[PDB]
Amino acid sequence: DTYLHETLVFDNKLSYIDNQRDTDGPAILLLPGWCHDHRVYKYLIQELDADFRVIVPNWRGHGLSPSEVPDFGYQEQVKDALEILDQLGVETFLPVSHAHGGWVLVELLEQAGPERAPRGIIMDWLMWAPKPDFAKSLTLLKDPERWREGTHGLFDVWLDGHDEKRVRHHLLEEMADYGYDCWGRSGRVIEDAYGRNGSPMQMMANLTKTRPIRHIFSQPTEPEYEKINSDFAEQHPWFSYAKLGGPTHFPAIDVPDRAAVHIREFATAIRQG
Ligand SMILES: Cc1cc(=O)c2ccccc2[nH]1
Repeated sequence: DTYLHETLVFDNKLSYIDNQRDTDGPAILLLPGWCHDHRVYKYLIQELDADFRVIVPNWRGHGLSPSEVPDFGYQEQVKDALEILDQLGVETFLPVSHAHGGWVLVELLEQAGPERAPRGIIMDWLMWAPKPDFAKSLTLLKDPERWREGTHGLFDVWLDGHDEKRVRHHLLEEMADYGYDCWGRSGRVIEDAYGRNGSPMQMMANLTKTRPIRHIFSQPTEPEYEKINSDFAEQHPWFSYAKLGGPTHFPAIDVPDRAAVHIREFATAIRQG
């Protein structure tokens, strides 16, 4: 893309998107999950490009040229993200995560605090502790013999029986270059994240400074999942959610206009005070 840069972050050379838009705050920080990169956000960036500064960091070993790197977790993702923001001179930002990029977002809210990071948006992030099928998927990702079997089972869950051309292209072309080094790590880090923090809902409730957070999601589609979101929102005045009714796990790809309007609402709320 026209906006892709590379910088040295501590020991590692990381790629990142920066449209270097000169405009009012806040900056929109789009956080990828595990074993994909800024390509997941190409449609969402087009929705936001004109009106906001947009930054998308890629994690260690992530990007157009994936590589083997030493083991790292979401704490390093957070430091890598802040170091890129410091280099760029960004003060105030609205972070937006996909799936297990949420662990990075919630820890980023904690470390950055509510003046720099007054709100956050989490997209399609499993709010409950792993149910058997997802727990099984993580087990296979960590298996050096069965990791691709793991990825195939997740792609099935993510597409949810849809022939969704753009999402299939992301999973089968834009993620094809990621290996056991990434997918194995993703299994290990996510399993440890739930084990250590209990759940995304526990981790958000545990913030020193609670702030406005919206969960926007298309799946899981079952009423039981909507109910845990409604029960959390009813108990926590700062928490909201919207079911986007997109076909796949990837609303940034399949309903980028819908994601964008939630992000614009939060950016507008920050600008008013
Ligand atoms: C791209 C992406 C989405 C996910 O939900 C996920 C789940 C487990 C491991 C890695 C992952 N990576």
